[PDB]
Amino acid sequence: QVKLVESGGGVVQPGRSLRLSCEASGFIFSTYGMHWVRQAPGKGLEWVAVIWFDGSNIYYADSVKGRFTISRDNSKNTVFMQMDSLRAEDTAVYYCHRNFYDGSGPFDYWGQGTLVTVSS
Amino acid sequence: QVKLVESGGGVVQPGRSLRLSCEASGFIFSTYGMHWVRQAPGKGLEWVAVIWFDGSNIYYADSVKGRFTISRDNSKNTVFMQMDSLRAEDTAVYYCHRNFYDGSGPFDYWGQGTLVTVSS
Amino acid sequence: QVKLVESGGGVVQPGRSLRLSCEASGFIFSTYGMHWVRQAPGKGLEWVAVIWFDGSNIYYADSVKGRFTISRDNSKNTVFMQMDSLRAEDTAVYYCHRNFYDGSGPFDYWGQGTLVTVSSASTKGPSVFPLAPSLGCLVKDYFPEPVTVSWNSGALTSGVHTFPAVLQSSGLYSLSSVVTVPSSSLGTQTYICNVNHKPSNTKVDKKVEP
Amino acid sequence: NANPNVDPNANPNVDPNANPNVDPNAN
Amino acid sequence: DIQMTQSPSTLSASVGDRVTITCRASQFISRWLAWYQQKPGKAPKLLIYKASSLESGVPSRFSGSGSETHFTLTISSLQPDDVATYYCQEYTSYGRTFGQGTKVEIKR
Amino acid sequence: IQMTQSPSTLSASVGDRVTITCRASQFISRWLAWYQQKPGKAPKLLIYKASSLESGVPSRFSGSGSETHFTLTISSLQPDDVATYYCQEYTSYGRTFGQGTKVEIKR
Amino acid sequence: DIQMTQSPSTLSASVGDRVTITCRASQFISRWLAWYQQKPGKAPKLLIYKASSLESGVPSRFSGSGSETHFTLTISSLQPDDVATYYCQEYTSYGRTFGQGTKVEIKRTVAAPSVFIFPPSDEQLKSGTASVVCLLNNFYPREAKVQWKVDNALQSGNSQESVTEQDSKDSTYSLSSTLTLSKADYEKHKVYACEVTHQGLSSPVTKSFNRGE
Repeated sequence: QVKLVESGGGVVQPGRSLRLSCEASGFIFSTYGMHWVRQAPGKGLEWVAVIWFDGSNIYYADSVKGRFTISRDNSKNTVFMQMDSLRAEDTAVYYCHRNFYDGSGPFDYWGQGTLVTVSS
Repeated sequence: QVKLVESGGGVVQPGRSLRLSCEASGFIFSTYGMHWVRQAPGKGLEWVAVIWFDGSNIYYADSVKGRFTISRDNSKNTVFMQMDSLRAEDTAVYYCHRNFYDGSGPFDYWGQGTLVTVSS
Repeated sequence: QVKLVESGGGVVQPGRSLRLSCEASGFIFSTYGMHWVRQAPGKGLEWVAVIWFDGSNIYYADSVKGRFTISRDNSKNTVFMQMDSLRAEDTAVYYCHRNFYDGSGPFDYWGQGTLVTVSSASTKGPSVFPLAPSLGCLVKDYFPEPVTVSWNSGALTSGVHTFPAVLQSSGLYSLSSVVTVPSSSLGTQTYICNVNHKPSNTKVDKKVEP
Repeated sequence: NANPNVDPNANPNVDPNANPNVDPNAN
Repeated sequence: DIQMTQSPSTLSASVGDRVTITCRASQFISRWLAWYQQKPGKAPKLLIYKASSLESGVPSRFSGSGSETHFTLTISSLQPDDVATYYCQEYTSYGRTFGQGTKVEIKR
Repeated sequence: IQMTQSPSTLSASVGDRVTITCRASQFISRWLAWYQQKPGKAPKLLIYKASSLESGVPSRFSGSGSETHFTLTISSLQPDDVATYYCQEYTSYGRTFGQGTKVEIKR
Repeated sequence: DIQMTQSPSTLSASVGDRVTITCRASQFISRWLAWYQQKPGKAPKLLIYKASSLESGVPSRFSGSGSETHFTLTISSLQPDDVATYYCQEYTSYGRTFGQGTKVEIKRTVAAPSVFIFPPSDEQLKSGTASVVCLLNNFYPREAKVQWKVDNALQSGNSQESVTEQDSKDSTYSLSSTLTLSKADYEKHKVYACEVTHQGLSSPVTKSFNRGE
């Protein structure tokens, strides 16, 4: 089957950087791309970023800016993301999303979810 | 438990025109369309024309095309039919047909039928 | 009411040619194509070349391409092959297959199968031998397949056994059959053993004695 | 139309069409 | 276009069984076909839809099958309340196309 | 592109007709989808193309609408269908989710 | 080209049990599978298409799931009528590629064979070379081997064996082994016997010969 697993959650000193990475197993990349989606505690979902295979558009949500650089490893089928200049309201749960529609049906393959919190 | 009634008929000399229209009662006109089915005396059935839901998909048979006009008035669940240049071999009993298949068993309803005689 | 039936198929001998026809009855061949699947004698299924309707693009297999030719006919809805340079492992059963998927569900029909054998051995009749009960039958050097064995002119007889034919040495088959019997009532029924061969009509009967 | 998330293709063994007289999503 | 051809209009029976009506088209239509039945003075009534199916209300003894060329209808339990005429129908797009009919009588 | 959902909070008895509105702002074709999330888990896809259906989904759910106005309807409720519904949009590369809609029960 | 493999090649589960078979693709098939079924002596019949839908006429105990390159089939409450071979077809262009096949059977408690008396041959002697038969009957399980000792000697590469299909009445099998020897060889020697082995038997058994009657 196809599974998605992420890592890197934990407490962070506000004003310090953090790195997120999603691991893809059970398939082969270079078809459509991936997404990162997050959910604030008790609120609705919200879109974050997008990365197609190889160099493509890196469209970000307007709420964030170039401080959210996202890149894909050249060797393996992994996606990286850099966190920095965090705020007190950035605590949420980050999922891993990869969706593409074909001529026979849909494919969703949602992630598992990790928690990131900021405090002192 | 819906019912259909057609009004019209009579004796009409060659040429001129006629007015008949089966109004929809007991149900609300939504999706799909309506058809007009002829029936010569002592012969087999024959399809004439079709009107879809709003204003589209209007087709005619080979021997009627270019002579008959069929349209549905706005806000009214009635179908109006007009014919010009009537001739012989066109005396029959006219029905109104509504049939569509979905979900459970089929739904079909047939009108009572009216007689039209063309002569001098 | 589709009744695809195909004809042909017999001893070919190494290095020869043959033709097969799969006539289509009950429908009109105007959309999509007809396949040809081959099943080895006791192994899994396998795929052979296909033809699209009206002489369109044709794709062959990987272990057969270069020696097979396929085409259709216009006046009569039939398909043909013309093979050459057959080896000894091309003996199998050939089916006629056609399917395609539509919004109303699936569509699929299958033929009946013709047995094709490649070897170097003349046709021969079976030689029935008796099995002493101190109950059974036996055949030896019968060719080609298949053969039928019946006991007491019918009935399952509640415990008959028909072992599968085994390719004996040289080039002729062999098989045997046995019948379970209670220790009593010995010889009071006069059991009989009957064989029948279609390619070589022998229909020889044997009576066994204790 | 055409989106970058849907590929354009048609399997030769399937006929893409819908009958206007039958409502889909049924068996 | 599409033209439907039926069995000869003359058919006789003696309250027996195994009466067969054929309906051959001239194009590719897959399983989209329905049969009607008209009493001598009445409106038409549906019998079976999506050939090789059935309808709720009929007293069984009705069946069919076929694929793209030939569709058949059989009774095998002809009582004396089936007399009338049967019409083919095809529905693959907007608009239908009826056959020509086939009358069943009683042999005396 | 700003996307709003009107019925922020709904309630009903055991088996009724419930309607939700996913009126967008800009001009899109039939490119929309709906998700159902139970508490403490990941969402699930329900319908796509604003009219089609997923695999292994009860037939009670049935979307409708076109152009701009989009609606979702349920024939009967049952206690098992209590969750939160989000209406999505997948035109071009980016995807923007809805706002939220919670359905409850009353005894 | 796409290569398909089936993880299990033989199954043995009792009635009313849950069984599963997995078909694995090579590169990519976007949910375009189909499962067949072939009873012996017949033509295969379609069971499931598009890896999720069910063909009309199939009972309600057949179901399966699909993904990109991993498909499974599950049978709940197995009945003693589904002893056949299941294939795994694919269709994504002008052509198909079948799988390998899987056999499912029914299990039961162990049993023991009933060795019979083995008659020599005389009409075979008159016609030429002779042959004799080692026969078993109604044993379980299938796994067993046979060997012969002609004057306590072992023979290599001279015998062939055949086994019948599983019986539909009591779920048992049968065995039969034969040997071909020349006319001259049978004239000499005096003693030959059949040696059998079975995991269900406590100890191997011996059956002697009878010459002249």
